Amino acid sequence: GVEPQKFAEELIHRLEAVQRTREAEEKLEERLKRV
Amino acid sequence: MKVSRDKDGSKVTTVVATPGQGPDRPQEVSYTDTKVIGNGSFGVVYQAKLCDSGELVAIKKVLQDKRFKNRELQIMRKLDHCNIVRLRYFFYSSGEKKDEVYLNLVLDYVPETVYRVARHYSRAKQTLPVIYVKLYMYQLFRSLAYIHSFGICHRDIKPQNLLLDPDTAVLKLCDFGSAKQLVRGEPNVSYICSRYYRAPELIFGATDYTSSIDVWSAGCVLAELLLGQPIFPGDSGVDQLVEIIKVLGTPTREQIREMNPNYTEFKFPQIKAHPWTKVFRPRTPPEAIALCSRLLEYTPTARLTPLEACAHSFFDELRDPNVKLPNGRDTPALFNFTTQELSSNPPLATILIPPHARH
Ligand SMILES: Nc1ncnc2c1ncn2[C@@H]1O[C@H](COP(=O)(O)OP(=O)(O)O)[C@@H](O)[C@H]1O
Ligand SMILES: [Cl-]
Ligand SMILES: [Cl-]
Ligand SMILES: [Cl-]
Ligand SMILES: [Cl-]
Ligand SMILES: [Cl-]
Ligand SMILES: [Cl-]
Ligand SMILES: [Cl-]
Ligand SMILES: [Mg+2]
Repeated sequence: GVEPQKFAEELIHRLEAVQRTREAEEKLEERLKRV
Repeated sequence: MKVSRDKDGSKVTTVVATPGQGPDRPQEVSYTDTKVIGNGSFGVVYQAKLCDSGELVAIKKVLQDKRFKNRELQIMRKLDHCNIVRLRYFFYSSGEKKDEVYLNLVLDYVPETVYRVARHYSRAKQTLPVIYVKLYMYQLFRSLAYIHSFGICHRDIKPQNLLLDPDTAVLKLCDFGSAKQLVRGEPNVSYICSRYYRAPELIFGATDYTSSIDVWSAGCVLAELLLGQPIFPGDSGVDQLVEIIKVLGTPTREQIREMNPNYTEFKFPQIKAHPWTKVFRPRTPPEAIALCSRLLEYTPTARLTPLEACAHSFFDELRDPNVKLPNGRDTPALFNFTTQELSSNPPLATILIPPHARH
C-alpha cells in the first residue's frame, strides 16, 4: 500500500532486521557450543 | 416481524421473506429457538428452527450502511453449488435503535467450521488425518472453481469461513461479505482478505489482482492443516509479508514484477528460504507439501487454478473407487461437475471425473 517508495524502505528495513537476527542466532550457537 | 408462542412455549418469529433462488415472490417464514452462533462488528449470526419443516437454519444479520458496499446478497442469490452454503431466504428488519436497518440472510445450517475442527486437533497435539485434509481441500478448490467461473473472487478465504459437517465430511464455503466480481481494467481495493491468508501482491498494494488471491489463501489453509497453526502469522500488513519472505525467500525481480510492477527496481535483502521439507513435520505426506508449493507462489499466474488443483495427484485417493470415510460411510459428492464449473478447462473433466463415477 501507500507510496511504493515508502513501503519499500519499511520492508527493506525489516528484512535487514531479519538478517541481523539470523546472523546473531548462529553466533549465539557458536558461543553456546564454545561453553 | 410479528411474534407468537406455540405449544412448548417457545418464542416464534414470523416475517415476510424473499426466496434466495427462484421467482421474487415474498412468503411468510416462521422460525423459533433462536440462539447466537456467531459475531461481527456489523452483525450477528443465529441458529433457528423453521416452523414448517423443523429444519435448522442459520440467520446472518448484517447492518446496512450506504458506504458499506456489500455485494453479499447479490452474489448469494446467484450461487448454487454443493460446496457453497445455500441462501434459502432474505429479508430486512429494523433494530431497537432509530434507522437501524439489518439485512437477514437465512442460510442452511452447518454445525462446524474447518477452523474449529483444526483447532480441536491442534489443542490435542494432533494433526488432522490426511483423508480429511484431502476431502476438505478438494471441496474448497471445487467451490473456488465455481465462483471464479463467474469472475467472482471470494477475497476472504480462511478456515473460519469454511463450514463443515463432520458426520458427512461436507465442506461449504460461506461469508461472501468481501466477495466481488472482478472486472478486467477496473481496480480493486488491495487492503482486503484476513491478514494470515492475504496474498503478497495485496500487501504490495496491487489493485489489478485476480481471483488467484483465493488460491494463495487456500494454500495458507492447506499449510495450516498440515502444520496445526497458521503458516504466516504476521503482526501487521508489512510484517505479514516479512513472515512470507522468511519461509519462501525474497521474491525475485521477475516475481516482484508479476505481483506489483512498481517495485521491480528495488534491491531487497536476500532472505534465505526454508526448504519446503523443513517447513512441515517429517511425516507430512510429500504430495501435500508438493501441492502446497504450487499454491504458495509469489507469481500469481504461476499458482494452480482451482480446477488444476482438484486434478493434482494429492487428491488421487479421492478418485479411487474403493475410497470411503474412516467412520465407514462413503465420501460426499466429488465428481458431479457442471459445465459452468469446468468452463475454465473443459478438457480436464476426463481427469477430474474417473470412469467409475462416469458409469
Ligand atoms: N450457514 C451457516 N450455518 C452455520 N453456521 C454459520 C453459517 N454461516 C456462518 N456461520 C457461523 O458464523 C460465523 C460468522 O459468519 P460469516 O458470514 O462466515 O462471517 P462474519 O463473521 O464476517 O459474518 C462463521 O464463521 C460460522 O462459524
Ligand atoms: Cl511514518
Ligand atoms: Cl542449543
Ligand atoms: Cl473470524
Ligand atoms: Cl472481465
Ligand atoms: Cl525490465
Ligand atoms: Cl543481501
Ligand atoms: Cl515462490
Ligand atoms: Mg467470516
